Amino acid sequence: CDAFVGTWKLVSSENFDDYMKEVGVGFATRKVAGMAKPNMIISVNGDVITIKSESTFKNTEISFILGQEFDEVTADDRKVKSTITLDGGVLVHVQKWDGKSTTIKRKREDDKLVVECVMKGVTSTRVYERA
Ligand SMILES: Cc1c(Cl)cccc1OCc1cc(=O)n2nc(-c3ccccc3)nc2[nH]1
Repeated sequence: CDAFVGTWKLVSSENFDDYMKEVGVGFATRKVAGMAKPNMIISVNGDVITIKSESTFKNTEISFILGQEFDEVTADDRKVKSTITLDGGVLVHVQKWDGKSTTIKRKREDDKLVVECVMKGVTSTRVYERA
């Protein structure tokens, strides 16, 4: 995961409100979450990867081993079963809850870390650069 490790700042967002709607996030949480622009930190220690926020909305921190399911409480307070794998150089994060599923892909492209959040047919793209 070397090219992912670091501190990343949000530079652009498209369709994130629509993504959150499709996920089922309520109005007030969408408004506050949509404004929040924390930097996102990826660190690695051995086989354990950590993804952490620093948010004005809600701080989060997940630690995991690739391929191994874990419990995650998302920023919008869903309790999900998550699995994150590294597929062709892309981190692929699947969240399962209440019979539903969403996938978040994170990939390096040029000097960007591009996050693609997909819920059914809705995709949001959020672009980060090194802080
Ligand atoms: C905030 C939120 C709500 Cl309320 C609801 C559903 C999904 C959400 O976030 C999903 C989501 C949005 C986003 O901007 N990022 N940025 C990263 C990222 C960027 C660089 C390095 C590591 C991780 N991961 C995500 N995941």
